[PDB]
Order: sequence, then C-alpha cells, then structure tokens
Amino acid sequence: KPAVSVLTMFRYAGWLDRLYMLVGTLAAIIHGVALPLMMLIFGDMTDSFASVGQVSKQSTQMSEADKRAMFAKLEEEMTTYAYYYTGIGAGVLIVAYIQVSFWCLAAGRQIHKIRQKFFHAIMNQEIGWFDVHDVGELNTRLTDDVSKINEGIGDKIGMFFQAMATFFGGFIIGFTRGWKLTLVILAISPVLGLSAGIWAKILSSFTDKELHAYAKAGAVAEEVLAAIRTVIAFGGQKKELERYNNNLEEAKRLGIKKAITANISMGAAFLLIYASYALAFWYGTSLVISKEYSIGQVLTVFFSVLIGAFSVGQASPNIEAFANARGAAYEVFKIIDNKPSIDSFSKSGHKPDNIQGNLEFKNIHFSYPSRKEVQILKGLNLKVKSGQTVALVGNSGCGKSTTVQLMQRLYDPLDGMVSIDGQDIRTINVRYLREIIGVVSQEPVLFATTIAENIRYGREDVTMDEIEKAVKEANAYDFIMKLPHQFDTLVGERGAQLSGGQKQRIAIARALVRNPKILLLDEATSALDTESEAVVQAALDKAREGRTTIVIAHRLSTVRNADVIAGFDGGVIVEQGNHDELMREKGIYFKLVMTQTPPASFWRILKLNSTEWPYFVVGIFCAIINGGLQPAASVIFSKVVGVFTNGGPPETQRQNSNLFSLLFLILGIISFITFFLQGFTFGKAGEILTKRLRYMVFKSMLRQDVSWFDDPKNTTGALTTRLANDAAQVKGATGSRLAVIFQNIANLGTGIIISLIYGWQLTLLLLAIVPIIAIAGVVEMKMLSGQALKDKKELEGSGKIATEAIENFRTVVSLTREQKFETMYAQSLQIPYRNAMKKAHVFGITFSFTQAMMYFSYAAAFRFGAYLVTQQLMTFENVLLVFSAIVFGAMAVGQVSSFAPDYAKATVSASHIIRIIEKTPEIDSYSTQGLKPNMLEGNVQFSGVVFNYPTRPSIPVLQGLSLEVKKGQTLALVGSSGCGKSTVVQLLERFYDPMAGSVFLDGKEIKQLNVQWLRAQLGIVSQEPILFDCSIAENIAYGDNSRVVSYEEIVRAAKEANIHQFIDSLPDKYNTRVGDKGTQLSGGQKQRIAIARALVRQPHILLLDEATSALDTESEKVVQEALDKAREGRTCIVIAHRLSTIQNADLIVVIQNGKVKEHGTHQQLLAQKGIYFSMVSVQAGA
Ligand SMILES: Brc1ccc(Oc2c(Br)cc(Br)cc2Br)c(Br)c1
Repeated sequence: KPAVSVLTMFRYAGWLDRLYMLVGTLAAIIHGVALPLMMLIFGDMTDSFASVGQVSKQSTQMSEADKRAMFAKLEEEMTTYAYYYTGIGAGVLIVAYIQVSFWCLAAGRQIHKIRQKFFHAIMNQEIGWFDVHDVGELNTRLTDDVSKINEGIGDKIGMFFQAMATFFGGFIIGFTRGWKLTLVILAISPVLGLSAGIWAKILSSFTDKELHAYAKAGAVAEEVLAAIRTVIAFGGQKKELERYNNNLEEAKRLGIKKAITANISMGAAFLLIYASYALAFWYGTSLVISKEYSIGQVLTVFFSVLIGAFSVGQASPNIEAFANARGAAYEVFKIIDNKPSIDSFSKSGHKPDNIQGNLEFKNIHFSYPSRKEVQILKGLNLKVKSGQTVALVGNSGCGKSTTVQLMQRLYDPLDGMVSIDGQDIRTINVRYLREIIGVVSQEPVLFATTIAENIRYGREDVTMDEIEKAVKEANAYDFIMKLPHQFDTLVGERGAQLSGGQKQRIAIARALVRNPKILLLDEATSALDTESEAVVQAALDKAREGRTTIVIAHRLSTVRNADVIAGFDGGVIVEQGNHDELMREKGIYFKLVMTQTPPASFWRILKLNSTEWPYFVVGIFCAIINGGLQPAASVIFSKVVGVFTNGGPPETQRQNSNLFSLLFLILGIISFITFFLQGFTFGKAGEILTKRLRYMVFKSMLRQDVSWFDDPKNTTGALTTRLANDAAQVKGATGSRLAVIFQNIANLGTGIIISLIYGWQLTLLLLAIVPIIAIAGVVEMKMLSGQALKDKKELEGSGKIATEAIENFRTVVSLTREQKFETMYAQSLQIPYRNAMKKAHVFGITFSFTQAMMYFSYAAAFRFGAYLVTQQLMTFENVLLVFSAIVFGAMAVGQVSSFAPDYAKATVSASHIIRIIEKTPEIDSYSTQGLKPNMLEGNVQFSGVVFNYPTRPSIPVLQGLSLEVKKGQTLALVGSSGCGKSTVVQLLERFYDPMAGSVFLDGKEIKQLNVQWLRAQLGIVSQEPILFDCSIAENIAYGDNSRVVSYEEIVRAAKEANIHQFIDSLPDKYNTRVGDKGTQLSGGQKQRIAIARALVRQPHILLLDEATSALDTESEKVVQEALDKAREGRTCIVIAHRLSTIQNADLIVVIQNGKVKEHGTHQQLLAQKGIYFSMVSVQAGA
C-alpha cells in the first residue's frame, strides 16, 4: 500500500543513467512501432498479388501476355517490399539491443549504488533503532527488496514503452487506414473480457469446493491416522477404509460435475472468442464488396488493431513490476534518508587529548526502548576516580549493565548527564568516544577471519608485534601457539569452535590493542568455567591499573580488590564504599555475600489406469479430430482471403464469402462439441483413478504396523499431505496435458501435410527456419537461467558478510570499525557490479538476435514465396495458408514445453505412490492366516523378553523380562519410569514382535497366532481416549467389529462404565455427536466411554495403561470406581500410577531396567523393604 515518488526512486540516476533511459525508451518505442508497420506492408503485397490475381483470371484468352506485365509488376513490387522487410529486420536488430542493454545498464549502475547506500544506512543507525526491529527481516529486506527494485527499473520499462508503442502505433494504423472496423473490433471487446470474467468467478468458487470436498475426506484420514493405534487396536481397519471410500465417492461425483461445467466453460469461451473475430472479419468482407476498402487493407487494420489490443495485456506485467519496485523502494529509502541523532559516522564534536579518566553520572533517568512500560533507572549518582576501578553489584534488573550502555553513548539518557573528564559525553565525537573506551562483554564474539584479524579489529593499523604483545599481555599467547596455523587460525560459528575463556582473552587482547583510556567489563567472568575463569581474570587484572574501569559481574571474587563497590536497588544507588565498609553497613552488599556464601519409466501407474480401456480412446480420437479441425480454420481464412484475392469476376465473390463464413461457424460448433468431449472424458477418467489411488494407498497405509507410524519421517500431517498431493499430481499427468499434447501433434501433423502438399520447396524451407528460431529461443532461456543462478551465488557472498555485520551489530559498533564492513561489502559487490555490466550486453545480443531471426525469417517467407515460387505457377492463396498452418502448428507445440514440469512433478509424486502400496509390514493385520483358538480362558506368559523400539535402538527398555498372570487375576505392574510399564501392553497387543524371547497367552506363542484374533480378546484402555466424530453409541459399538452391536448391548456397557448418567442427560442421548465437532465434554466421560467400548468386546483381558493419568478430584474416584468393577472378572494388567488403588491387586510386579526386580502381593512386597515400599512411601507422604 505505501509507495514512492517516481523521481526519488531514480535519485541515483545522473548524467549517463538519465541518457541510457532516454535512448533506451526511444529505441524501445521504435522497436514497438516496427511490428504494425511490418503488417502494413503485408497489405500492400496482397494488393500487388490482388491486382495480378484479378487480371490473370480476367484473361482466359492470352497466356504469354500474362507472363510479361504480371511478372514485371511482381518483381518491382516484391523486391521493393522484400527490400523493406530486410530493412525492418536490421532496424529491430539495432533497437532491440539498445532497448535491453541500456536499461539493464542503468539498472545495474543504480542497484550497485542502492546496495552501498543502503548497507551504509544500516550501519549508521543508533542502537535504540535496532532494539525495536528484527535484524533478520532487515537483512532479508536487503537482498530481496533491492532485487525487486532492480526488476522494476530494469529492461521491463523498455518492454513497457515497446508495448505502448505497439498499442499506440497499433490503433493509429488501425484508425487511419479505416475508422469503421476499429469501432467494430472494440464493440466485440466487452464480450471477450466478459467471457474470461466468468472464469475468474468459476475458478475461484470451484477451487474452494474441491478444497472443501476432499477436506471432508482428509478430515476422516486425519482422525484415523492420528488415532491409528486405536483403530489398529480394535481392528476398525475395514470400516475406516469404508468410511474414507464413501467420502471418495462424493469427491468423485463433485469432481465429475466440475469437469462437466468447466469444459462447457472453455468450449463456450473460445467459441465466443472465435465467433467475435469472424464477425469482425466477415463485416470486413461486407465493406469490400461495397468498394470501400481493398482486400489488402482489411488485413492491415485487422492485424494492427488486434496486435495493439493484445499489446495492452503484454504491457500489464511491466506496470506491476514497476509498481512493486516502487513499493519495495519505500522501506529502503526510508532507511537511507533517516538521519540519526548519534551517527557515529559524523565527523563532529571534540576529541580530547590527555584524557585522565574521571567519570561521573549525574541524576540519570533512563528507560530502554520498551519506554513507558518500564523505567529501569530512577535517578542516579555515581563518580569513579581516575585510575580507580569501581564495581557495580545488584540483585536483579541489571541496571548495572545499563551504565555500560550509557557510557559508550549507545543511548542517550532521558534526563541527566554522563560525564567523561569534565565534559558532557555528547560534546565528544561518537567514534573517538568509543576508541577511548575498551569493552569486554559477557558473551565474547569473534568474526570469521584469522586471530590476527579479530585482533586487527581493535585497530586497523597494527603489526604482528603488537598482536603478539596484546595476546601475551592477556596471557592468550601460550594457548594459540600450540594451536596449529599460529595467528593464521580460523574462528567463527563455522569451524574451530574454541573454549569460552579462550574466546574471551582474544576479546581482551582485541580490546587491549585499542589502548583505551576507559575500560568497561560487563559480566565477562560470568557464565564461564571455574578454572579458565582464573586464567581470564588474571588478564583482566593485567588489563587494568593503567586505566579507569567500571566492572559489572555476579562474581564477588573479583570485587574485593576494587577501590570502590556500588550497589543498586530499584535503579537507585544505595550503598558505596570499600568492601569492609559495606560489610559494616550490613545492607544489600552484605546480604548478597551471605546468600552466595527418482524419475524413471513407471508404466504400471498407466496399467492401473488401464481399468478404463475406453474413455481415453473416446478422448484421444476426439482430440485428434480437434487437432485436425484446428488448421481448417486457417485453411478457411486462407481461402476467404484466397478466392477473394484470386477473385477475377466480382459477382461470384459475394456469394462464396457467405458460404465460407457459414462453414467456419459450423466448424466452430463441431469444435465445441469435440472439445466438450476430450475434457469430460479425461476429467472423468482422472477423478475415478483419483479414488482408486487414494483407496489403495489408504488401504495399504492401514496395513503397516505400529513400527511404521512411529517413524519421525511419517507423521499424521505428512501422511495426509503425501495422500493428497500424489493422487492429484498423477491426475494431471494423465489429464489435460495429454489431451492437449495429442491435440497439438495432430494440429501440426494435419497442418504440415496440407502445407507440404500445398507448397513445393516452400514448406521444406520453413522447416529449416522454424526449428532454428525455436532452438535459438531455448538457448536464450538457458543462458538466462545460468546468469541468474551465477549472480545469486556471488551476491550471497556479499549478503553473507552483511549478515555477519548486522546481527553481530552491537559488538562492532562498540568496536567502531563500521567503515571496515562498509568497505568489505563494497569490495564484495564490485564483482556482481562488473558482472551486471556484462549482463546488459548479453541480454541485448540474445534478445536482438531472436527478434532479428524472426523478421529475417519472414523476409525469407515472402522472397521465396514470390520470385522463384511465383515466377513458377504456384499461387499466393497457398502461401498465406502455409504461414497460418505452420506458424500456429508450431505455437501449439509451444504448449508441450509448458506442460513438461507437470509430467516430472507427477512422476516424482508417482514414484512415491507406487512404493507406498507395495511396502509390506512385518506384522500384517490383513493376513487371514493364524490359529484362531477355540478355548476361552486367558493366561499371559512373558518369558525372557528383550525389546528395543525400532526408532531408537540405543537405550533398551525391556531386557530379560518375564511375567505370568492367571485367569481372573489382576497383574499390577510398577516401574521406576518409562514405557517398560507400557511396552508390556504393546507387546501383548502385538504392536511389535520382541527381538529375543517370546510372549504367550494360552500357551501358544502370539507370534505364530493370528494377529487380528489376538487383538480381539484385548480390552485396551489408554490414558488419552481418542473418540471419533460420531454417535457415542458408535464410539461404544467400535469395541466390537465384524458385527453390529445391539442398543441394549451398548447400553449394558454404558451401564458398566458408569457413563450412563450423561447418556440419558443429553437431549440426543446415545445419538449425540462427540469429537469436539458436535459436542465437547471433559476427559472422565471420554474415558468411561473407552471403558464402555472396551467391555463391549467382552474381553478376557483388560489392559489399563495409566487410565487415571489426566484426571482430577472426584473424577478419579468415579473412573477408578468403574475400572475396579471392570476387572476382577477378567484377566487384567494395570500399570496405573496410583499405587493406593493398586493395593488390591493379585500380583504386583516392579520393573527395573527391563528386568523384573521385585514381585509379590502388596503386603508381601510391603513386608520386603525396597523399591516397591519406596514407591509406596514416596507418594503416600507427599
Ligand atoms: Br492467417 C496468418 C498468420 C500469420 C501470418 O504471418 C505472421 C507471422 Br509468420 C508472424 C507474425 Br508475429 C505475424 C504474422 Br500475420 C500470416 Br502472413 C497469415
């Protein structure tokens, strides 16, 4: 919404840049004017053949006489015109170079200036300016927005004035050579803009419907794939498939309805568009039979107007490119023009010599850019004498740290003054102020250069002698010399990550080369290892006694030798003096001392599409007809101008022109009929395999075991995304692109035959010319992508040192040396700048070449069409036909290159969708194999079970585990922590087979047992019961599948689970909808319902996995009251974390490190004293 003045945007254009744009926009207009003139001469050549075409047929008496005056007219005329086109092609060769080159030159020259000015402005901003913005957005603003500015001021402007030249020059020749047809062509323009407007309404409305249509099926898939361990547990894998299949049926029916309406839309759209043209051209014929215009002029105005009319649409993108470049330049120039109060690049203020270093703070009130929300200093008074070292202590707020911020004049105070020596700090130069102040901060930062270079960021003029003394005087010498490469080592976020105390001494040595008169040490010893602390602390004490120093730290070890100590309380200075005095004061300081002591040939996807042997053959056959039907309009247009250039006697002409125009409209309605079919046939054929694919995928997905859905590569969202994209992409490959690619090869094929059999030696010429300009048009775009990628590679090296500069900013400004990054960024941009200059000559040559190879090509189309061919017996009416036929047949092949990525994007999406079906699990629930035992009673053997989760085969959970529980008993299971309690339930449910050992139930190994039958006698109840969006009657009936459960049977379960209090209380009762879609209710109810569906199954084994996990107060007392009633009649395994409710259990088992450690009844394990009795006495007292 915000934008920029048009002159301010080019503020960096001066002298030559202003000329480049003037000469560029001049030749751009000349380039645009050239095309409607190119068509103007196309009318005069018709009149040349027309005068001869009328007189040649008018004879029917003399033949040799027509070999004289006729050919004489032709050679003087045709050579005059052919001489003119060759001049036009030489003209466009020059102006197209001038157009693109100069604008890209002015762009590159300015964008170099933008960059430098804009990075200059970033470094000039005071700190308070950064505290209110994000530096990451700013850096992306540096590389992206400057690119948008370059796109707007570039060669797009020349293309704009080129298009307006074609537009103006278009209707000028349109108006002057005839004012009627133009008003007639503009009269049909609202109809064309109205038919395309029906598309903006149908698309935007129907694209939402399908995104709502599958959103109903994708919603089913998401609550399933999220609740997968529950559907696997109860074996609803046939229902959840069935229910996803039922939504696919509706999405198919909505997809075929969209296919019907959208194809009616296209066909009716074109048929209105092509009828609009034909009426404007038929009523061009109605004006020639009346002797107002010539057959050549009708062509001249008919093309020049449509060229200029379409030139409007070809200029619209360049308008938006210029407008976005303006809007992008607002926030950029806003930074450049913004002037700070502090600068730090300003050459102003005093520069005192012989600085003794007497500092005082007077009545300083201050607040960080959070402003009126918080005021961190409520007045202040503090002096520090020259040579002394004051220490600042404080409990919180870190107002200690604020004084270091103010001393560097990072911010100015609200009220008060900070005074170095006697002068106010605001009188001294900002840069010289920071050169007389050395800073060592908590987190040391080192730039991505050598050790010497980081030390060289203290002062630019320095020799390895002074680096050596600095690191040796900050005892960091002995510790780099052992490190290889000497001073020439590397440091940064990338490579040679060092010790913190090691990085701090390099910072101290960096601050030591600064030979400052003032020293600020903030938290430097804090957040650092204890032993290297003393090593750095020796350097700090050696960094002083030649300087006055303010130090802030939470280490009360460094503070004793400070000449004076100062404490803060609420921004107010309170205590000050020597250590002994503050201890006698017994205040804040004393109080803190005591406290701290694969693209491949995939045919099978089409073999699955072979389910419909018809529907393609209908569409293919119907597409090839539409392909062969499409040049016939060019054949008609050829003969409409042909027989009426080849007229002769004029009485018969008016009667044939009506016959052809009638044929055209019968030929368009039969084109509507054949294109309503080819779209419907593939549309239906695509929507039906969309179901088959999504059906078979969602079927195969429910087939893998829990080992596959635990994969971090496979989550619920990534699976629904993989489910939706892969099915829609393969639909597009077999969809419109294939009908169109066969329509177009039939378009050119039926066009090449007519042209080849109409023009001898002629078609063979064009087939030598057209492929060259097409390949020359492709090699340009490859060179375009190469130059684009290369410039991206070498400007990110500039933005990389700009990234280091701006998000490490508060350190560099503390070290000054902004001019250093200022220059480094300039040297980095000098390569893309001198590269951007070559870009202009490259784009200019390539563009001018492809334009000349088009004009020169069409000079050879006529010079050969006339002369050698027309001195022979071949005719003009066919030359016009071969042009339209070949040129449209080629431009229809241009759609093949546009649909190319739709194939690769689908094959890659197909690549995954064939793999996802064929992948088979280790534990397949679909296998009908298995024993299906007949005996009822239930035991459970775990014997020497060692288990590791397939996702994390590092720390074992089960190793040598052994259990046994009799029928009708409750097996309590206690653990120190982890899923060692829960993995038992997962292995009995056979979510996994164990690595070693085995688990049995009725004496039979479950590994050889039926997987589905096994899970059918299991009453799993988890800690967060997931309930699908449906009637609670079904959420309860979900516990028994392969059969519909009675109402009074799901009532009995609701009676058991003690949930029946709601189930009558609701207005809907058992038919209420739950799932946070129709109704919401708390967890205790969700849980009871899970108990209800658990014992609908009438299991012989309950599995209670921390059922009272998320639950509170009386809700625990009633759910336990339901669980305690559910067991005791069944085999039970309960791992609930309430050991008070576990006391009444037939056998309690303590799990240690995967091994069974301690088992027995409650009082038996309570008589023993160990883990269980520690587990029961850790929560009874707490
Ligand atoms: Br119908 C018909 C279509 C294209 C024809 O030649 C061209 C060609 Br070839 C290129 C361009 Br741009 C414009 C025209 Br008009 C002719 Br002549 C007749």
